[PDB]
Amino acid sequence: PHNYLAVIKVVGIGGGGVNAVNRMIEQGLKGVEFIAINTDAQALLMSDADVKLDVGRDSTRGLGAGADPEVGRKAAEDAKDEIEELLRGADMVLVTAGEGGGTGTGGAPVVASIARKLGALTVGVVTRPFSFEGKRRSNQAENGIAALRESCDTLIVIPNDRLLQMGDAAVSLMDAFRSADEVLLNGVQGITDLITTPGLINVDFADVKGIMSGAGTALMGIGSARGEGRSLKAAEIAINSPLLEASMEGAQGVLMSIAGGSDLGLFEINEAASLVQDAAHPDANIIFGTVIDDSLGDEVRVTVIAAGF
Ligand SMILES: Nc1nc2c(ncn2[C@@H]2O[C@H](COP(=O)(O)OP(=O)(O)OP(=O)(O)O)[C@@H](O)[C@H]2O)c(=O)[nH]1
Repeated sequence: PHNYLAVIKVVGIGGGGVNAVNRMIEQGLKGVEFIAINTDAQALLMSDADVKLDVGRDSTRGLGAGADPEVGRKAAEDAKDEIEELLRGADMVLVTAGEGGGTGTGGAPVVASIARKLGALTVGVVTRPFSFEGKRRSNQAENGIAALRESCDTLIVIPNDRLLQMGDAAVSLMDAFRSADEVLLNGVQGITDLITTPGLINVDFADVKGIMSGAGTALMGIGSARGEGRSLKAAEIAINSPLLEASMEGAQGVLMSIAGGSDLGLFEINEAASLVQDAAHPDANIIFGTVIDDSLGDEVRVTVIAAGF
């Protein structure tokens, strides 16, 4: 095998998607070309993405979609040519969005469908809305997730409800949607940083493509720790993450990443790798990799993507 660089693109769509891509920029996600997409023209113009694109100006005059998914879709199908060339020749496209709105919910299945005809491995990373946003938002989101899982290879759904504790005690509204911005970041960063920033144990691109092709919907767990025993306290928190909905024991596909400085020893790596093979189904397919980040200092971060129940 000669050397090969995987070209990876991360497209946020809708306000929620673009706000999260903004958080990826600020925290320095790399190896990836960012792409913001919205109908709100005002919201696009402070996206810090390398590529922006408004959809169906005639349809909206640049106002949004008014919480109506079926026009959020039509705006994207009539930018299909602009999208298909923004993504020409990618090996992996990740679609981010908060689900429940109009453009994200409606547009995301279209982006993902385009990336999958282009032969790219297409992974969706989305949130379920908070319960306090009403039932119409929850119904519309559940219709977008159904639409999108049929246009993806893997769809990671994150329940915002379980961020609320697992967060702070006295959270605020602004804080809550900030938390959801970092979770989406943890979702795509958990995946891409295996390809683009491998550590001691490096997974190739085609191992990721193997477990994640046709995987259906998936969930995620995160955890972090410092000190001695850091690697398996973090891996413990990841297996028991509210975000994972205790779905670990019965998952047939699992992609795990452990992130740490170059100070990360083989022994730490091995105990965390063992604790997740133990907590997984015995017939489960597990692919696992180390990630190098000298900026976390003492902290170790574990991330678990579980698919196919
Ligand atoms: N991660 C993240 N999610 C958000 C944010 N704001 C809202 N959301 C979630 O995303 C869902 C809908 O996404 P929005 O961006 O608000 O709606 P949209 O996709 O832009 O569609 P429009 O309503 O037509 O603008 C909401 O129900 C929230 O649960 C945010 O700032 N960050």
